[PDB]
Amino acid sequence: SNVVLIGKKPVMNYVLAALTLLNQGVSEIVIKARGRAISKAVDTVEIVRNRFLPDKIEIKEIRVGSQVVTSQDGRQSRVSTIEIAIRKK
Amino acid sequence: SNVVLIGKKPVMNYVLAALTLLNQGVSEIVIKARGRAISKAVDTVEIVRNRFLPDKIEIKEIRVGSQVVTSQDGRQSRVSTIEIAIRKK
Repeated sequence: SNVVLIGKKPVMNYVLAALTLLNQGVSEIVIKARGRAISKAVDTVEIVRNRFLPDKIEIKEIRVGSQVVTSQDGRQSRVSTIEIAIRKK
Repeated sequence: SNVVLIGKKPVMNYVLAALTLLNQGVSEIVIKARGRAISKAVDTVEIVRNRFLPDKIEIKEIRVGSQVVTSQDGRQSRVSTIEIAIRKK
């Protein structure tokens, strides 16, 4: 895969999922998140490139967007999204 | 100035601050935010470029980072940051 979707789980979960990938051959991953989890998506990247692989990781690209979603009622609503692709420097 | 710092105020405040700038000669602004407000910084940009100036605005650049801050105790702590620069297409 190589995609880490930020969910409702505590940050450490994702920085671990993230490190596991990298420190395992994978040279590039993509942190994806939407809604309020967007905050956590950046937190995940900073923690990764900061207290775990400082100087060995670079942000290759960052995309922000909106995605229409269908709620339980069947009603449409949109949420913001972020995509942070990073790779071993 | 041309910088819109996302604070604790409701989104509309910032999308208005943002539109006011643009729809007023300013062709490029920078949405800055840190911490949990990062979510709202994207929400602000999407709402702006979506239900207000669709097709007339483009993301010129997005930077994510960390910033060490000094708390009340005088203790140091860092928070994630985001910088979304956008300009009239």
